[PDB]
Amino acid sequence: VYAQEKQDFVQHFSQIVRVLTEPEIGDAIARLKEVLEYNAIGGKYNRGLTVVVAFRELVEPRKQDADSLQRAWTVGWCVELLQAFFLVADDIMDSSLTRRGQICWYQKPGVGLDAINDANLLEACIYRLLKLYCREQPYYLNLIELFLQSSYQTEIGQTLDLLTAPQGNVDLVRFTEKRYKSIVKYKTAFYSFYLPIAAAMYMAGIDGEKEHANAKKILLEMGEFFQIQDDYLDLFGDPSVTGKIGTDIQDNKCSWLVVQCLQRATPEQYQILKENYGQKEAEKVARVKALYEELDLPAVFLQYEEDSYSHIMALIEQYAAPLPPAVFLGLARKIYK
Amino acid sequence: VYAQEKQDFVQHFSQIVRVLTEPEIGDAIARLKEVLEYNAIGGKYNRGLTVVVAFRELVEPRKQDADSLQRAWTVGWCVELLQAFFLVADDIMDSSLTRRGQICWYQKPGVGLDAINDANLLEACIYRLLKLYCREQPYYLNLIELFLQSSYQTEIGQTLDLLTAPQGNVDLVRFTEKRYKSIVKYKTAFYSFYLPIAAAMYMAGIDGEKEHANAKKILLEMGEFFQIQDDYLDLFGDPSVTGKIGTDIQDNKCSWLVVQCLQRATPEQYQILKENYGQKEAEKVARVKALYEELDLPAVFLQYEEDSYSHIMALIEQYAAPLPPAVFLGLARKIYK
Ligand SMILES: O=P(O)(O)C(O)(Cc1cnc2ccccn12)P(=O)(O)O
Ligand SMILES: O=P(O)(O)C(O)(Cc1cnc2ccccn12)P(=O)(O)O
Ligand SMILES: [Mg+2]
Ligand SMILES: [Mg+2]
Ligand SMILES: [Mg+2]
Ligand SMILES: [Mg+2]
Ligand SMILES: [Mg+2]
Ligand SMILES: [Mg+2]
Repeated sequence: VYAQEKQDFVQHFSQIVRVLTEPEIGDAIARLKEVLEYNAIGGKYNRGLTVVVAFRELVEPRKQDADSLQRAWTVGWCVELLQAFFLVADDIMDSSLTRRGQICWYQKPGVGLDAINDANLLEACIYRLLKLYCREQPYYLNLIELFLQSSYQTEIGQTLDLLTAPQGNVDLVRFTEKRYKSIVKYKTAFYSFYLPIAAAMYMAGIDGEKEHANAKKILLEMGEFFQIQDDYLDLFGDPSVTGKIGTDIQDNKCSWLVVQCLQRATPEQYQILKENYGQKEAEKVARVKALYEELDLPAVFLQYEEDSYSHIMALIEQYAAPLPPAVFLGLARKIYK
Repeated sequence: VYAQEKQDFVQHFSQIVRVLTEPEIGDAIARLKEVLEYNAIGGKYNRGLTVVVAFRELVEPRKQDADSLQRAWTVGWCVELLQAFFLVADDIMDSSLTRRGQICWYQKPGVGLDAINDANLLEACIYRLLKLYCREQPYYLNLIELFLQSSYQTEIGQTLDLLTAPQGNVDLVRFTEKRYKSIVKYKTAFYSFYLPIAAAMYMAGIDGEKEHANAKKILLEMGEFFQIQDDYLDLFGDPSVTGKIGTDIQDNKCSWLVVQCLQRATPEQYQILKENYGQKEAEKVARVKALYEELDLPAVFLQYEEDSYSHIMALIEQYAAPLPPAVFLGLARKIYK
């Protein structure tokens, strides 16, 4: 229901790029186009697609005219651009090497820290598109405020991520479950699943407070799992599938893995972790990975995935209504594949 | 009329910081407070003050109640935060050393490229304040759109700045007057003088298109001069007054000085510039400065300042009405001091 809506979502990028790219600022426009083409393309588009899919499912098909549907694709593309803005900056700050199957933008010869302003431009495009396509709609300001507030929450999460993961500075006692859950709520949960569903809600005239809170209850939990998965895949994923080289151990991250490791470790295993975590030497990173395997963390992850799936399902049963459960079911099929 | 309104503008920062700083995200809130205190303080506050001053001058004193005035200080503080967000990022990208009399935030031990997310947070605070204080006002959306569009224009200017000034890559023929004027229009003119005056207009219910275009005609020119001055002061200013070490020559910038140099230089002077521009060696930078002095660029700047002042004055006579000319006069007194 996604799979049979992509290529058309993806096909529309060319039109997104064309309107954003319409004499003195020509060189700047040409660089924006480069930035958009390198950084908003090559991922799974599940976040932008979710706006489109949910919009079809929430709006009476008789309001689903040609212009309404165009606004849906645009707002979905807005969500993709929000992602792109954050990832460009996140790769700089995480010292990452590849993303989406190619070198990180900032690693490109001749880009480097210019990418900071490139990221800002991507953000700015969100609001340019919103004005261009949605300014006359009753939900215009709901959407603006949703994107801005989603960004604020994400940056507060990015702040906790980076605080709790200081370079050169082991301190494993920081890395707790309570801490972990807060980081990922803010850095991932809001802008990943709440944002795109909430956007389609607003566009559908569903603006109730209580209805947004109920959608949250499900979507924030989905987002938590998705970040736990992302952390597991950072060490245990195949870079040719994920499209990126993992950095969590060297970056001293409060990864779900290091939290689960800490819950399990013998005092002697503690010392091996502390001696080897947070450092750039492949040797030391390999030692951490072998401790994690010693501790059967891959099996612990597979069990958590099953229990989290059942949990999200429980939550859909409690909280979906009066929204079509398919809204939440489609999404959950996509993330727990 | 500024001078006798500062300390009260400045005094209000403590309240700005307090509301933005009101359990899981505590560490992140504490870091936001640090960021705000380091980066939004220690400048001249002329941009934020202009919102306050212009608001008093445009709004009938009987609408100027306690809440209206509080909104004015807040929106002025919004303009200061926009500045702060841009400068934090600009210092990274310009490889700068000091700002406002202290080391650049990103140069702080233990900050570094975390400052990218700190800058984003500063941006986000703009819109948090707008919601907190202005959400019920008829000009709420005018203001949001003004700040967002001001940011977009500034980032397009930052894009031209950085394109035209590539590291390691002399090409002096890029550095033209036409090019220069476009860079500075976008990177400085909009968010420096148009923004704060326009904000006070909107808050005063002055939302006419034509009235905003007329205010622009004056304010965009003021902003151009202000950037020409900034460039002159980069090489010829006293760092204990400006509060910052200059980087333009080493950063290979399309500075007004290098443009004026190029207009004047003997073919042999051309080669000295080309041989020495855009490089980190103090020796080579000193050679550029001595060419500029050879060419009497300080005298050329002083003459341009006088002619630009007379021009802006001409423009105030043409375009101020029906706004109080004092709006524009106060500002011009402050910048051509
Ligand atoms: O690098 P990835 O792709 O593994 C990563 O997942 C990227 C990520 C997660 N949440 C955010 C929020 C803002 C910017 C990037 N974000 P992580 O959090 O692990 O850096
Ligand atoms: O570093 P300064 O203070 O000399 C500088 O004037 C800073 C500056 C001017 N215009 C902008 C726009 C966005 C961010 C910074 N901006 P410059 O343009 O010369 O970098
Ligand atoms: Mg990260
Ligand atoms: Mg990352
Ligand atoms: Mg990751
Ligand atoms: Mg600059
Ligand atoms: Mg600079
Ligand atoms: Mg400068």
